Amino acid sequence: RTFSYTLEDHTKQAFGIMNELRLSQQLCDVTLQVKYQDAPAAQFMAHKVVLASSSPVFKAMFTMEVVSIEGIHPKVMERLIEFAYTASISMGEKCVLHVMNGAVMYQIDSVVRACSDFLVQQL
Amino acid sequence: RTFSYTLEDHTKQAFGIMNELRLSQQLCDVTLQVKYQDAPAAQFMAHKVVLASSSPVFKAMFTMEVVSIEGIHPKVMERLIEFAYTASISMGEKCVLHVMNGAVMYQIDSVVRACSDFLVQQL
Ligand SMILES: *[C@H]1C(C#N)=C(O)[C@@H](C)[C@@H]2CCc3c(OC)nc(C)nc3[C@@]12C
Ligand SMILES: *[C@H]1C(C#N)=C(O)[C@@H](C)[C@@H]2CCc3c(OC)nc(C)nc3[C@@]12C
Repeated sequence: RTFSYTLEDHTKQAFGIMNELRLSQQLCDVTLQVKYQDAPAAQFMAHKVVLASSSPVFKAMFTMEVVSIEGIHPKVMERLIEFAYTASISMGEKCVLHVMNGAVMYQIDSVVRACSDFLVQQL
Repeated sequence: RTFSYTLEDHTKQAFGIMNELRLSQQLCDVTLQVKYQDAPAAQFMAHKVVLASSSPVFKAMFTMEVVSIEGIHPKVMERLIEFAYTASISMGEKCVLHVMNGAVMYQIDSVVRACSDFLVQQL
């Protein structure tokens, strides 16, 4: 006989700690330098493996590093990184399209679908 | 108004990819060198942030690095790393105690409790 065990919300709890570590800027191996039209420059520290596990684009990119990012608004990038680390994303009704464009850019299909589904309803 | 969205099994899916990356030995930043009485030496590559998010002991340790580990059987370490990356652990009925001792050593309380609860029933 063999004993087997599964903790249901382990992944959720471990992501909570992973998110904590990102805010404390601990164990981070990538710094995203985001520049975009008009908007001020911004830096976001993260863990390559966490981003990679949420975005095929990020996974391709990585398989301390400073990465220059263009063509995406810093606040959009912020919301997508937050999604990677928390499984949740929120945005103002009037910017749903902008977030979708970032999501499409980094192939985060669930966010893409969600924004699309919402925008279809808005007409 | 603000749009908000949550993907339920995102963390589970992202851990699946994180587990994939570990097996492919990609993005890894720690190599655990495990030596124990009689048993042959073993190496385990992992991501510091993933272990850290499952074990307070690992979190303390980290906040490519080779780490020497003693006092724990390699197959026990293997099962705990697998738990960190999959939320699931299995062991032969006759070794539940050994896994518990590793779990206690690395303060993975859910595994500890599970093994304890099972061993209490076994008497
Ligand atoms: C619109 C908005 C609202 N309300 C948000 O929730 C964030 C996510 C948006 C960031 C991107 C953006 C851009 O990018 C070009 N332009 C405008 C006019 N507004 C937004 C935000 C602030
Ligand atoms: C016992 C066992 C079974 N059946 C397992 O499932 C694994 C996890 C054990 C690893 C540790 C261990 C030790 O460690 C000192 N000693 C013995 C005799 N057996 C085990 C395993 C193989």
